[PDB]
Amino acid sequence: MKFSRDVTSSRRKQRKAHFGAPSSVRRVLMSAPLSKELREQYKIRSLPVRRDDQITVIRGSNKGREGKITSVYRKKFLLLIERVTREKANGASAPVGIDASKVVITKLHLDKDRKDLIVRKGGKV
Amino acid sequence: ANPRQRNKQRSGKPRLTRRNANKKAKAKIYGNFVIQQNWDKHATLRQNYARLGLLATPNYVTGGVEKLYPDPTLDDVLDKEISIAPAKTEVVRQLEEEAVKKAARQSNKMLPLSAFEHAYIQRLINKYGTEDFESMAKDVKLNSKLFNGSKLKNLYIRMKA
Amino acid sequence: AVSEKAGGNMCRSGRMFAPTKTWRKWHVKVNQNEKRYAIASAVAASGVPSLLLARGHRIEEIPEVPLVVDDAVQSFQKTKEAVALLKEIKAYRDVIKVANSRKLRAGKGKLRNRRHVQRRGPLVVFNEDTGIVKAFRNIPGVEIVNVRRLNLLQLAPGGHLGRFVIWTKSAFGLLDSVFGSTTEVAQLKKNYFLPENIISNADVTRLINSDEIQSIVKAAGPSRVKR
Amino acid sequence: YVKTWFNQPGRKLRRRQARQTKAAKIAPRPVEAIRPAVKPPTIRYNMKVRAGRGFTLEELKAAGVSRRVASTIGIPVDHRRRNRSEESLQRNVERIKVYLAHLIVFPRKAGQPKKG
RNA sequence: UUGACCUCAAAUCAGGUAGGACUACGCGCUGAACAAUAAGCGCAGGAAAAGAAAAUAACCAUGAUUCCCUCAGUAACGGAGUGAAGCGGGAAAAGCUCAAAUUUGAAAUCUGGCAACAUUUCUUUUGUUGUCCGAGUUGUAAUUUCAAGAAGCUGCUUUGAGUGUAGACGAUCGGUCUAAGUUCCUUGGAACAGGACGUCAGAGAGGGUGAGAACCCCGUCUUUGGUCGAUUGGAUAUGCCAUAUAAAGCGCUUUCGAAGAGUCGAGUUGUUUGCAGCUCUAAAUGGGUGGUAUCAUCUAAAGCUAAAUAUUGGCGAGAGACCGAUAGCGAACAAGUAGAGUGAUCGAAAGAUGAAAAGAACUUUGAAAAGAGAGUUAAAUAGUACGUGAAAUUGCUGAAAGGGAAGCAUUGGAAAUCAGUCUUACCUGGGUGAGAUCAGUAGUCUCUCGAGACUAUGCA
RNA sequence: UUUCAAUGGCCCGUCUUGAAACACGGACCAAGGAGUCUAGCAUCUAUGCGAGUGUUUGGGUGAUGAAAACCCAUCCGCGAAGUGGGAACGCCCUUGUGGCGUGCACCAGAGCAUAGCUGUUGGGACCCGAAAGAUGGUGAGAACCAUCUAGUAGCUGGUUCCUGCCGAAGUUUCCGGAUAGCAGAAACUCAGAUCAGUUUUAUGAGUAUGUAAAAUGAGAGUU
RNA sequence: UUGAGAAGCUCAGACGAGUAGGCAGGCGUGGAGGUUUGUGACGAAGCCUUGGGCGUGAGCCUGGGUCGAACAGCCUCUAGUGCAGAUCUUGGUGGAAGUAGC
RNA sequence: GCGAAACCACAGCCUGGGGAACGGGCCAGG
RNA sequence: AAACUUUCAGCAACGGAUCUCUUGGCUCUCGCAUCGAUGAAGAACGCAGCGAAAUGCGAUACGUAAUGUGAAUUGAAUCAUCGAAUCUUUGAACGCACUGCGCCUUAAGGCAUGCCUGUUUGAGUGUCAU
Repeated sequence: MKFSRDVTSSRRKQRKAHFGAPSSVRRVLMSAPLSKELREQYKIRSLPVRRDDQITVIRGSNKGREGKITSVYRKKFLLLIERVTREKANGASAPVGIDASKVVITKLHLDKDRKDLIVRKGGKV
Repeated sequence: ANPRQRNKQRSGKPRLTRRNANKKAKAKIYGNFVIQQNWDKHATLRQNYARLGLLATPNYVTGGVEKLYPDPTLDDVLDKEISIAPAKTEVVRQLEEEAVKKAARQSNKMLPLSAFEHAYIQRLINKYGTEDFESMAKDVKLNSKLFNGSKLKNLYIRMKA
Repeated sequence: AVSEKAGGNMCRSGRMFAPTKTWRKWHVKVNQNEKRYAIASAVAASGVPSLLLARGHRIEEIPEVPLVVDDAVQSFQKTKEAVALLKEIKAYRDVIKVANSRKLRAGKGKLRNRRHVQRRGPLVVFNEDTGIVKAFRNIPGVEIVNVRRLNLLQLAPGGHLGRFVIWTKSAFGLLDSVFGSTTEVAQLKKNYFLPENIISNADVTRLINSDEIQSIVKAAGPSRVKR
Repeated sequence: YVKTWFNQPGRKLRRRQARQTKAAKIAPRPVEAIRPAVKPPTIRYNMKVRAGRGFTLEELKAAGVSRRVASTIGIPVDHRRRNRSEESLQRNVERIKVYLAHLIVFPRKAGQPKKG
């Protein structure tokens, strides 16, 4: 149970906060769990998704499909993956969006900021 | 509902949220350091005062007190003297020991005479003796400031120390 | 209440008949002696295993009612210690019942911060909180209360007598100071005596079928008679 | 016009926090001043003893506390009240003296110029 | 002629300030109908107002104001109705500043300019020191406010409007720190469902995610706290300065002790005792108000003042036995909007495809709108006229009945259609094997000798 | 279920008046739509305590949800200071007798608090239906707008599920009512007793009428 | 003889119109506390139906169809709780009528 | 070609009677 | 018969009830104190994305700087924080009319009214001194 009176358990206010969040908040809202190997190597359970991240789909119809994150569509809380698409009537392949919580990160797109973030969350690089 | 509140709802600008809502929270103690060290941040102010051996009120209490466990002639008032009172707890002993040790340290209440005060009283003593202060004050030439006998006596006393 | 500016009760976008007001009577007084009578009567009902079963508690494997545990329980720090104790005295069947009973509320209640409903588990009663409250509070259905401030909303949930209560040794020993007796005043309630009953032996079959009474009654007629 | 009391529990808590906020500011000293013991002014209640406003100047003089330092140590002064009987004088002088017997007054720093 | 002073001026002189808006809650001046109300007008703040007795009382007396409870629906007014207050119980408590007496051995006082020196929520803010001018003797400081007090005398107790440094304790603001399944089987478009085996819980609040997720995600608990930014509170400790030849409290008196006027009050008119106009107009142990029907109490015509209290507005926050799109704000969306009126003003209707647009490519008819073949979807009985899709009403098809009170009720026929009711078991005999709750049987476990559960071995 | 045959069968709601009739309302369907909340007073019932009773103005307290629950210091409100006869005993074959009589009627406190019900008085007060009037504005005497204001209809219209049980009066008397009376609830006592839209016996008075005490039926009287 | 929801079981007799009015027992709706170790994507709720059943009735249970995410029984609490009418309110749709007419 | 509105409890052949219109709605007939 | 009329059923229309939903309302409670001549509230006109009958912004026109977060929108940002800059014409609205018409000084600086303190320049048959 929550005890702080600074956090609201109102469904009206929690839904309003999630569906009216700015893009800075939406960055943390779309986080994905790291794979077991990365979990024990980076000492981090989950990370926000970023472009060029190598992920595996865990749930849904596209379960098992691997690929890089081609674009993080924050306005819809969706991830776009390479070659994970759907055929249209005219033959053009329409990309399929997968929720960030339904994928697992198997390889991180490490940069200077991500390494500092890793050691910030108690993580050995 | 109000047009001002509708205006800020329709805006794309975030609200000026402030998070100050935490009841059951009791004010932290500043002021006395001994009290702060021995204070219990959970217990109420009555429970803390009683534990520290202090009085939260020198008067009656206007309700029932909490019971947690089942407990098992004008001459002789204006002239009597009460020899303080025992310190029940250790916290009160620290307060009492600190008070007396500071009073002893800041106890120099004797003022030494200055250059002018020394010369002023010296001229009066070397002419009108030592034990007669009334004649010293009644002098007009040497006692130009017209100090009375009490002030000249104090100038003498401060000169000695 | 509705807004005062809101709004004929039949016309669309009109004013409701007899608009609701805030100064309705929301709180209702009860004599303090009546509250104490109900709380005493609800503690007594918690000592009857049959009333516990009829209130939905799965106490069929509990070793004894009333169930009193040691005071080392008062200093449990981890929920693992709390669950292990509940499994040793076989009181975890009630917790399993509460966990399996979690459903979505039926109706508009779940639109109003009442999403889920479930059952009531054991009520742990303690003397002093040195860890017991935080070790048991995350267990579903378990409520923890101090023996000095017993709540009739917890001792008779729903108005139904016979809640399953686990006491610590210190809480049980202090029950005689909280309530007292019929002849000795309560120590923690000034001028309070336990209520007396208008019947001495409530087993009325014992009185009716006693040698004192059955030796003077006339010879009983038949049961359902022949036509 | 109806005055509701839905804020009755809220006012109880708000006043409790004011008591704790006051005690946080003044750590070791009581949150109330010592009040005298007086008699209500009517034949219906004159046998009761209740709390007064402050101690009279004749009460303070007898107990040894000057009116200029009485307020500094938490002793209220009532210039209006007077002692018409020797009983009221003795009842409240003893109240002051018992108060002074239980009082720890912490010393203050004083400026002592180097010269005379 | 010049100068001092006064008066009237002027200046795009320098430096300031006022207006307007919002008014839920303040306080005023008003003011109808029916209430000391609405409306009108004026003025504020985070509270306002009130406030340290020209107050009560008749007691063993109380002791500024405000608010709550009670007094009390009482006294009183006038039967109805209007309707207090003293006491009492609580919340909070804090007291003071002037006018009126010569600093007269010394205008001791203050604004401004200029020049330096600091200081900052701050290059934006605040001062300090020096000098000159001005204000001011038609009175600026110190001193005094009746609770007293002044002046002397007296021997006891006292003392910073200073500026640094360090640490601690607080408050505020912004970063940072965070436990555990997405394992197996089944259904499904999707697992967040069901079943199995687990895990974490100071975290089983809530929300998100393709269906009911503590363990997928954000969070939640720890946190009534660790760790860093920066701001500032009151203190503590310790330096450096301290204009003390000074300033206070308490003793004493062969010495003094000022106290608010077109105001109180009296008469007469209104409003409501108050207030106001008008005519007149005071006093010094006087004056006010009470109990006497002399006593008691107070000390007006000058001023300030936190807290307890109020709060439909504003800046935020948490809730709910509330409403659930004809409801709840007029407004869940475009909402004081579209629209209506010369204008004052008035003022709506209107929410939902799907998990994903995958929003129907392509072929074909038509001038087009569209249609038809197809195609997507788990579903198009979800195609944007989009969740579900009631009734009234309409069209087509099928069947039946027809000539006017009609529908309807009762009883059956015909036609159409529907419902459930089944023989199957029981008893008995033998044969064949089987096994235990049977052993002229051996062990274990849990309860209270024997009671359940099993494990071997034999099948009389 | 549709239809047929035989038999029967008017359109509801309101108002009216003797019931009517008549006049009102009703094109159809969906949704909405009318005795509510609160403050007093009285009654009854339940519950707690009981010469007492009432925690919630307030204080304490509540470590996890803290508007709850729990505890109560000083006040205060209200309150207070001869017979008959139920039941029981002992005798009498039983009736009946004898001793002992509560409550009440004839000749040693009972209250306070809460809840529910019912009635009633106020608040918009079951809903709806006529214009007031006043205040403040707009436009050009009059008009128009917005608030007081839920200012109103002695009345008009409407007022939402079922079954069961009881069941009137529809009028004497004074005079909008006090009544009475009719119909129920409660508190009783009472067959070793009474009651009656009834008939009698005979004589009293004038076949009728009345009388006290027989027949028939019913247990009755009450407050 | 088991027939003690003593609030149960059982035996007997009589009676049955009903306005105003009075008094009991029930049915249904929104929300709340408790409970059914309750129902639900292997299909909740709603809706449709000449399917079946239960109750004197208010009503309730169920088959099939449709549908797509929640919902109910019991004990208690609560109330903005039940419609055919109000020349009722809002919305939808009829006959008049393809008429009067342009 | 375009296109209303009022109105609408519901049906609708007459002679007699149904007492309160009875009538259109009942009864007896054509 | 057929038509029409009527009834029933199926399908198709019409309609938008019911159910379920809900970034909304309503109600209660809690903390806080902050508009303006340094130009407010309000109005108008522009800007760029747009669907505006919405939002943001002001010619530096979805804002620029700074502190961040760290890779999008659909040193990035239609992001957060926020102490620096900018903020059109109006409006208490202020040079006069209400965009014209002006004045003075150096396109810029300015140029409202009342009042308070001071400064400076004057006048007076004001009173006095020489």
